[PDB]
Amino acid sequence: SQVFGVARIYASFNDTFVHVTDLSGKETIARVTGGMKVKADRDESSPYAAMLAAQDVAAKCKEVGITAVHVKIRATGGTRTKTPGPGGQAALRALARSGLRIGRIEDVTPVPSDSTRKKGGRRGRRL
Amino acid sequence: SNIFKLQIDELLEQVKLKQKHVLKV
Amino acid sequence: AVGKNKRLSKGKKGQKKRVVDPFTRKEWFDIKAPSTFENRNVGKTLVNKSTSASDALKGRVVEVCLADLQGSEDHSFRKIKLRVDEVQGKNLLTNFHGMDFTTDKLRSMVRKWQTLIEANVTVKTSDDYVLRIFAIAFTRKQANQVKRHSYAQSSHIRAIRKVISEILTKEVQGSTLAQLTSKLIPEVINKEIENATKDIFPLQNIHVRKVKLLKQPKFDVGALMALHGEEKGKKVT
Amino acid sequence: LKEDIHTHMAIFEQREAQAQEDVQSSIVDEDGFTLVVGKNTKSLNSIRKKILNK
Amino acid sequence: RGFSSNMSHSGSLGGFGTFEFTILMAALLNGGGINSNKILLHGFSSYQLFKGVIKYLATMDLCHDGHLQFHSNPASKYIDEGFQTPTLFDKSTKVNILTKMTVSSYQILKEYAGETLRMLNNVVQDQFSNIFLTNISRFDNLKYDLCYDVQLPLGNNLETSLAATFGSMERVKFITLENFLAHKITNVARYALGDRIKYIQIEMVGQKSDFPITKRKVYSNTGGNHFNFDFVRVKLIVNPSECDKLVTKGPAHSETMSTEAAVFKNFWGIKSSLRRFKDGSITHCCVWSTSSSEPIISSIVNFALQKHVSKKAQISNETIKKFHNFLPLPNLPSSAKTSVLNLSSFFNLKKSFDDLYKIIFQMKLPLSVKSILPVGSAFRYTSLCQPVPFAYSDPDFFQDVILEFETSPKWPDEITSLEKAKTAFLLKIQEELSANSSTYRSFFSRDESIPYNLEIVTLNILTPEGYGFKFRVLTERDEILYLRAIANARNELKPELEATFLKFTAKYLASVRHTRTLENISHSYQFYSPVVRLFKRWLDTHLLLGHITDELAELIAIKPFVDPAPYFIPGSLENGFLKVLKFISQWNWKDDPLILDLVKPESERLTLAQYKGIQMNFTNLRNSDPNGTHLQFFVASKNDPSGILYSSGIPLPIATRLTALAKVAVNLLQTHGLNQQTINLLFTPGLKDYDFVVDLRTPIGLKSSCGI
RNA sequence: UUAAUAGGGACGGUCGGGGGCAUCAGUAUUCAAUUGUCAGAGGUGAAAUUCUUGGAUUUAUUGAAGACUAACUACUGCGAAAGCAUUUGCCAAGGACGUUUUCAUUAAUCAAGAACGAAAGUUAGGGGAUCGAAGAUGAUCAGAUACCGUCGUAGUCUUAACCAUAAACUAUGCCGACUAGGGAUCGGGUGGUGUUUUUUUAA
Repeated sequence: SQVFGVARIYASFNDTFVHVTDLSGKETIARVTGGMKVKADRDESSPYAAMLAAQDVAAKCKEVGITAVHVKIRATGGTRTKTPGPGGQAALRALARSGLRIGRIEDVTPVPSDSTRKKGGRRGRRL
Repeated sequence: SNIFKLQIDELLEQVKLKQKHVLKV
Repeated sequence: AVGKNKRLSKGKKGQKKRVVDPFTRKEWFDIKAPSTFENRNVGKTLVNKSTSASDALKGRVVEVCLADLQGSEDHSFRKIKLRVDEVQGKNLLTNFHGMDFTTDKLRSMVRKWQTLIEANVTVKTSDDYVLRIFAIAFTRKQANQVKRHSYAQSSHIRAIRKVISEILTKEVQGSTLAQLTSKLIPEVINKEIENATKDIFPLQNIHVRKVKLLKQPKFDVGALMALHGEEKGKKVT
Repeated sequence: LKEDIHTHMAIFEQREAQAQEDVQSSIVDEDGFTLVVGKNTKSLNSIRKKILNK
Repeated sequence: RGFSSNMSHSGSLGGFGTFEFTILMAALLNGGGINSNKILLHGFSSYQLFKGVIKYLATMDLCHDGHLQFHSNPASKYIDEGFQTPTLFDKSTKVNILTKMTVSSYQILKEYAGETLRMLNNVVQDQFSNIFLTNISRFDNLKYDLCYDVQLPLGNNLETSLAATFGSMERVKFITLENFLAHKITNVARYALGDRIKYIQIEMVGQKSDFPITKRKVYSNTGGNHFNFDFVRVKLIVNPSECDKLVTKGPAHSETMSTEAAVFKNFWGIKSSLRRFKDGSITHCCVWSTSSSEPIISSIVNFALQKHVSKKAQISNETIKKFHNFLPLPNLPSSAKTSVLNLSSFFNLKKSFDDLYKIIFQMKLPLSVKSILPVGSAFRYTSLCQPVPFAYSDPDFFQDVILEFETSPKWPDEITSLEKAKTAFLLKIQEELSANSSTYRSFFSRDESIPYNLEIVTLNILTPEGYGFKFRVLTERDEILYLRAIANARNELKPELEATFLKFTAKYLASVRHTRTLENISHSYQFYSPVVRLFKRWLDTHLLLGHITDELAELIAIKPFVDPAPYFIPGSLENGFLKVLKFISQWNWKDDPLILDLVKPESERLTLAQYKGIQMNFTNLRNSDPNGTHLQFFVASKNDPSGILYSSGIPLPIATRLTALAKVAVNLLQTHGLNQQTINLLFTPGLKDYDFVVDLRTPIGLKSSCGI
């Protein structure tokens, strides 16, 4: 009676993607982002945008039949931060509020054993 | 390959017809 | 940014109207796990109805925690990839594809003031499944040890790594994958490692990190059916 | 079987214990030569056979 | 291969003769490729010239997709288009040289060339004798999986209906009724069976080609100058994967009934109908019933031929039925309806073991369990009688299983203490198994198979589903202690001690490997399990299993499968069993070793280095034992490189019986064709040559308690 | 004549992210194939070029290319310095320790000259994933976020030679003797001891 989905969360600096799919991940069930639900670019990464996107998919999730989801949150990774930002957690918070049962939570951020040189340069970046 | 080649030759000579019957017919 | 003040973009010119609900055609498909796993029920998936549905099913890989499959929280730190191989009446027969842990427990296990030992081997099973094993080992201090750290000399590391390679090779070569997966679940492989490496140096947190399936032989439905333990239709009266 | 097994191990452990003490007891010949016994060695019969083998 | 230049539409296999063989050379020697490049060069030797045509015929298709053209009087070029018939056009003469070559025979030709090309490319093993010095044409049964003789009606002329079917149009197409009728059988038989078969041959038995000067046409005793044949024999090469399919799949349903559906519904008639399945597909299919006495192919040909060829036709293959009946019939539900390829009884056994498998692991013991390995006959699908719940009179009821624990340094250093320590571990396994799982019953028994090791005690568990399992404990120290005994033993006693070690590894070490390969190897060889069981039955009738270990009977029985050359892989019970008897008859075990590649059909294949090493072993043993008194059968593989592991201790008299009986059985088949009387002889023991014979009767009948 | 708490040489068990030649693994970046889905994706303090309905961004199964060894990583290790972090093998070299083995002053300082010599740069091939002087281009609104965004040449890598410069720092010639205590670490060796180990394969 309990069909399980897979809610993949990608929380970037400038946007948050809420992605729900089947257990395999081959077939997409519903996709929303902060850009969908906001009118300005500066607020794509805002936690408010994450909650609206998460609610949108969850209503879609209850349409399709899916009642539970396994969460695999991630950040940009690679040469950048390895931890999801506040948009990622806020999307996780909304999914609980939608009522969908959360099966398992894991961080799947790409962690390089070896990384190409970052774009910042010697002096640094994010001034 | 040389083992096979010699094996070919043994088969030919064993089954080779006796030329005397060629003259007879 | 969906506001009106947002700049108009070129891509907006050509938009495909939403007239077709995607999910009218998708038909639900149920997945089952090999008999090696206690809980065979591992959920369901969806594919577009045959115009076929089978081709998209075959080659599909699903990753799942053993804790669900074995019904015990002792396996919460491990996941199994299972690949679809045969389709029968919406029941998707899958086979083992790989194994790994989650990221968090790997990070938890790596600590300071100790040496990391990692050994990898490429080896094939008796049934011609070529696979790659990764085993991870950590140094520990004795009960009466006073030194803060428990570093091991490179000679010990090489001596241990050799012992890791031989045991991993021996287990894989003298076993089938179905037998191999049967060994992975009880974590027996780790226990012979810690006995085998007992004399060289005391170790802790012995685990087989990653299992990769590099190559596969010709598919055999008969063997697949045996691993999982045909049907007449219904008359249209 | 339970009794037969129990008696047999009880006897064997006593004999094994005695053998291990004998080897690692600083054996010295009549003329003051100290025999060598490696650690974990359990039986003097084993030490002899190593010499015969090698 | 029994191939000739004679006509094939009549029914005899042939149409490819020497001048077909030579003219293919000359056509290839001036080209043959799609780019009209030479495939064979005039400087090639005999070996290269022969290899090219065998490779050329094996891979290029000349019948359905593609044909070859050449100029006798201009480079030969391979065209992609095909005429749907074997064609080698000659533009200079406007003559197709493969006109006499039939479609059905061509596939068998293409198969034979391909399988030889694989042998020709083989470098590990010499294949000269198989390629050229082995006649497969002696027996039709050994070549062809199933043979059916069809007795046509009114056979001093064929029935008016059958003669009417010939008609005038087909006289133009096919000059003689024999040519047409043979074609009629092939289409209906091919179409009826479809994927169930690989190759089909129709032979007009008793056809003559020479007649006296005083007469105008050939005269058959049944024919009466009307039809030059006695009866038709339908011979098949079955496909084991789908030979036993219950339902013959067909075209899918459509709003308008399609042409393929038209030919579908008409052909099977009332047997044709429409069905649905779990997948939701709606397809026209017909459903048959499985039986333990005959295959599904028996019903299809009988119904297909009768409906289309002649309603009075008599179709019979009793030789299959006798062999099927000789296999014991298990006492399970719907045993009679169960197919001989069904291993349902075997799957039920390991499921009960899996229930016990989970129990033993969670149980707490002083030493953690390394693994529990089933090593039984029913686990490898070779038990003569299929497992039956609560049928404990069966000799194979109690199934051996190997239990191994984590390596520990506390194992006793002495053999008797070690084995007694093993019983103590088993004694625990009995104890809290009884407490936690009372539904399981248990008892202890002693084992004396290993000589001079009398402390072995095995735990017999009577499983609630009704199966018995025997457990013995394996430990690393056990192997080296035997080596210690051999080293310490006196020089005169060392040959005796190594024999004790040989039996130990045969049960504990090599036994595990034997199941692992054979169990995996058994699947694609679907008919290996029935033939080895029937083969084992034949040994028991002649009082030979008592001296032959169970594993040797399996290794001898798998040779036709792993090494089918010059024949094909067995696809029927009789073809495989007679192949096993044929091999034993012609096996010269004193000078010829038996070595098998226990691998799947085309890694773990024997390489050149491994091959020569085993050959070196055989010469060394035969140097010390030329007459073979000590050792007779040299059976080796990757599991057993020594080659003496499963063939030691057999008395020389018994070893000669296996070859002597096999020889007479082959001679009996030659003198008298395969028929009910001959088979009954093959499975009854003479019992007269023995010096003295003692008869015994048990107080009660054991057949019911054996699950038969 | 000693055989320098001078030295050289030897022998042995070790020891090292010392070096050269091959070899293996490893995620990550970019690109490509297939695949489910769909409106924006990206980026900033905020925005504009840019890619995107021929499906962008992301999901999943893979493959290819070039770099490169995270976490373990420490007031720890090696090397004359510059510098050196995946596995395995080959080749030669070396510090320290032990030696009841060996030559017997063979040593210290120092010109020219010679070798190596971070990064950057020059000449002629290969490669060119990432970053990226220069150049082009968008925005030029708001002072903590005030100089960012895209494309991106030379370069970043390697082969055969030049260039020989750094806060190339103890901001500090070299060799030798003497002038305070304490415990932490690394390599070697010595004695004791009791825990982990372990047993007639070897170690």
